Amino acid sequence: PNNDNFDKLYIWGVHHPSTNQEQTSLYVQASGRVTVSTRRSQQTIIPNIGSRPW
Amino acid sequence: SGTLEFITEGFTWTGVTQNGGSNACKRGPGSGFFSRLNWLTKSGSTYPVLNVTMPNNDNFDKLYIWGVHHPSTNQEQTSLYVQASGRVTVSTRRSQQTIIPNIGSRPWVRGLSSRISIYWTIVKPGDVLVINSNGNLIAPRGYFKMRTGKSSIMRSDAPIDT
Amino acid sequence: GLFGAIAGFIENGWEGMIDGWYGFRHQNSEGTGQAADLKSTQAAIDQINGKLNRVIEKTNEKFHQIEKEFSEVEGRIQDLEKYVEDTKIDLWSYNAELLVALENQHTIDLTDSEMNKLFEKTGRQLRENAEDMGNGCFKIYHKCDNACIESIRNGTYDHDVYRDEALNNRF
Amino acid sequence: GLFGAIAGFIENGWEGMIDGWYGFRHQNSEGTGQAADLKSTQAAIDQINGKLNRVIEKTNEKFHQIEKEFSEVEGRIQDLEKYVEDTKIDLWSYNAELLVALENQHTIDLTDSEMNKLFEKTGRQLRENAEDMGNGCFKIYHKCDNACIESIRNGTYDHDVYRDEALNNRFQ
Amino acid sequence: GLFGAIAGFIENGWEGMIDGWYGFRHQNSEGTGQAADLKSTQAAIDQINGKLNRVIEKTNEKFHQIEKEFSEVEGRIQDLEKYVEDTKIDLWSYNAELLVALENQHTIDLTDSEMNKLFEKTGRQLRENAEDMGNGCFKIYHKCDNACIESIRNGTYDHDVYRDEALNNRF
Amino acid sequence: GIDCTLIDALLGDPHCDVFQNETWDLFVERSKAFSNCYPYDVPDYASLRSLVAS
Ligand SMILES: *[C@@H]1O[C@H](CO)[C@@H](O[C@@H]2O[C@H](CO)[C@@H](O)[C@H](O)[C@H]2NC(C)=O)[C@H](O)[C@H]1NC(C)=O
Ligand SMILES: *[C@@H]1O[C@H](CO)[C@@H](O[C@@H]2O[C@H](CO)[C@@H](O)[C@H](O)[C@H]2NC(C)=O)[C@H](O)[C@H]1NC(C)=O
Ligand SMILES: *[C@@H]1O[C@H](CO)[C@@H](O)[C@H](O)[C@H]1NC(C)=O
Ligand SMILES: *[C@@H]1O[C@H](CO)[C@@H](O)[C@H](O)[C@H]1NC(C)=O
Ligand SMILES: *[C@@H]1O[C@H](CO)[C@@H](O)[C@H](O)[C@H]1NC(C)=O
Ligand SMILES: *[C@@H]1O[C@H](CO)[C@@H](O)[C@H](O)[C@H]1NC(C)=O
Repeated sequence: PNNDNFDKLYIWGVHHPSTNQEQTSLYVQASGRVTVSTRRSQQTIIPNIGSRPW
Repeated sequence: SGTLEFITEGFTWTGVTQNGGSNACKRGPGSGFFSRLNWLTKSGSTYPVLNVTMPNNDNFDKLYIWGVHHPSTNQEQTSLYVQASGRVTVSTRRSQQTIIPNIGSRPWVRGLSSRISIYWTIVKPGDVLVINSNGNLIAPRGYFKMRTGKSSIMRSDAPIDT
Repeated sequence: GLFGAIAGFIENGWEGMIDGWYGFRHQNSEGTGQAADLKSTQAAIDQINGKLNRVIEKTNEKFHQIEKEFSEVEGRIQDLEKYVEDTKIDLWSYNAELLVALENQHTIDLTDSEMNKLFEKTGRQLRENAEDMGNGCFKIYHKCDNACIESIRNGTYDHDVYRDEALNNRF
Repeated sequence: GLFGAIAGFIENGWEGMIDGWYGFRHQNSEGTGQAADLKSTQAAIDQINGKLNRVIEKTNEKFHQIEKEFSEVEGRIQDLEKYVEDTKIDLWSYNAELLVALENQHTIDLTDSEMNKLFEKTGRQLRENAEDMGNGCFKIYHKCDNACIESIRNGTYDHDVYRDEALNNRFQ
Repeated sequence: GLFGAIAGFIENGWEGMIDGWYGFRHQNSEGTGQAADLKSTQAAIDQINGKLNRVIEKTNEKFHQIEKEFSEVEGRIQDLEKYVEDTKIDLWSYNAELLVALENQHTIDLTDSEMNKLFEKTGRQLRENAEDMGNGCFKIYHKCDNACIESIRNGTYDHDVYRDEALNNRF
Repeated sequence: GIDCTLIDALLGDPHCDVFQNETWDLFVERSKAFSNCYPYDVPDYASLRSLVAS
């Protein structure tokens, strides 16, 4: 809860693994999801599996 | 950019069928497709995980045009791509896009309830393109050379003259 | 105008003065005649052309800009494209309006001035040999033939030559 | 002003001239008096009403625009909306400042001009019968009763009638 | 200029007048001399510093704005940022051009005016004792020593003192 | 708009159903407006509000 009298900025993130093997190794679930919300806003993020450039 | 100069690159697409076409897009008498795109489908009874790279060793920006097929039915999805759900991921060293196709009908257009969605990716000198898909990828055949300058576009029905 | 010459003590323009903007009309013992004054005429013309050329100089060159017409409702981004463009046009339109009001006022006042300046110059040459009748005309108080008038017009009038004659006639 | 009449050779205004902007004050053998000059007062008035009506002419009509207040931080798009508006306001604010600065300079000079123009007309009617004392007053070198002054004020003064009398007074 | 004094009936400026903007040159029975006129000079100076102080008054203070240079092609939103800024710059650039054009014309015209006003004042003091030679000089028709000239320059010349003498000489 | 935002009237939040099929040159939203139906958000809320209002 924000029980202060100023706005709070939260910084967070979503990991995109390179393989299905990596995803399950880290997170067990084959596909994840991150949802961060307030009382009148919401952001839901689905991670994306695959190789990117090294 | 002011030009449509296009440069074919020798992408290798192992374990898929290339050059897909449709009677919605005839080229001469037979089925065909957009000239700058490459509709990939299964080969035999499989569609492997595509994972290909193309470095930019030039000293200009390259524009890659690519796409994602959205089939209208599950029968179609699996018929083309084997996988029940496909995925297309295209990225550079500082950008990434992953698109999951969506099965279902859209309004019937030129015989088709299916659709293609077009995306673009720019790769600067010293950067690299990586393409990773296990289905539904409408692949680029190469890139457009990007220029900067005074070029533009206008909507008009006025005739040209000398 | 500010100087009160054009549309002022000069009662009207001369439709018949077709080879100059400003000039002289006279009556003397050899009849009457007319001549444009080139220096004043040329003074008004040069200022107006200088001004005109400043105004019609150098349009801006623009190439790729923004879309200004839209075939679909889109909301927030389109509103902003439309607001930016709408604002720009009103600003330029104001500038255009303002530019001509000031220019035209200034074109009018400078031409009035040239009239007044020509008149004052004529008065000064004449010294004590003439009186301003108040309608842009001078009553010249001495015999003054065509060569004499022309001597006034070309700026070589020698007031001393006529002074004795003129003062006797005035007073 | 540019013409040097108001706040110039006319040393001050007349708080007592309340039925005109410009006018005449006189002294003669029948006493003294005051009269508004009708043409010049009206000449000045029409230009000022003219400019003013141009200035107060035609506000713009606007309807749906953009939001200009925001209850949440949003970044790039809000920055741009606020910048466009802020920019618009500063430009208009500049135009407004400039417009009145220019008008007022022009309003002051045109009023000075009418004074100067009225003064010049008076001099011209009088020909050789009067001299400019240099403070916006003319010395008239002949007997000049109320009908004569009024003849000057209404523009029908006949300088020739008085010239013999006047020149004699000026030069002899 | 509008009044025709500077670059007009006054044939040229005086490079040798280094202690004033406007002034007097004279010749009389005691020789010749020069003096700046402080009031007219100061009148011009006060107006020009006033306009100038108005022009350089109060720059705007701005803090967080928009990005105006971009390292990547982005399309629609960037076009608008660039269009908004490009537009803003052209409007201000226009204002800057116009502001100085109007001011400079007005600066030129007001100085011509002060010249013309000083000249007219001198004529008025002199009454019937002098004649305008038409070149910004007055011919004074009476003996007029240095104290007399100074009486003119400082505004106490008493025309009545010299009128009999001057008129005899004029006429 | 009284107790209603334009969007609550649009969706048909019950205490706002008074505003059904209504028209306006200028819609006035009051700071006291409140929602009283299923909790919701609108992606690009600002645009929908704008395009309906217009
Ligand atoms: C459009 O322009 C590109 C670039 O010039 C052309 O690509 C060339 O093709 C020739 C023939 O195969 C090759 O030898 C060159 O190596 C290519 N140039 C480059 C820089 O890649 C292309 O042929 C043109 N497209 C068409 C259809 O005319
Ligand atoms: C979903 O419904 C739409 C609308 O009825 C179907 O689109 C029709 O497809 C038929 C068969 O080809 C066409 O003949 C019609 O022209 C289409 N109707 C309309 C109104 O567009 C669509 O086939 C359905 N999707 C699925 C997978 O059943
Ligand atoms: C896919 O290709 C890229 C580019 O060569 C390579 O770096 C990466 O290791 C590959 N990914 C996998 C899991 O094979
Ligand atoms: C001006 O005009 C007169 C009469 O035509 C002529 O005699 C005289 O030479 C002219 N003056 C000059 C110097 O051109
Ligand atoms: C000017 O004033 C006189 C005195 O009042 C009057 O008699 C005369 O009619 C006036 N002139 C004209 C033509 O108005
Ligand atoms: C002007 O100059 C004269 C000569 O010096 C002097 O006597 C006179 O007082 C001056 N006038 C005034 C009031 O300054």
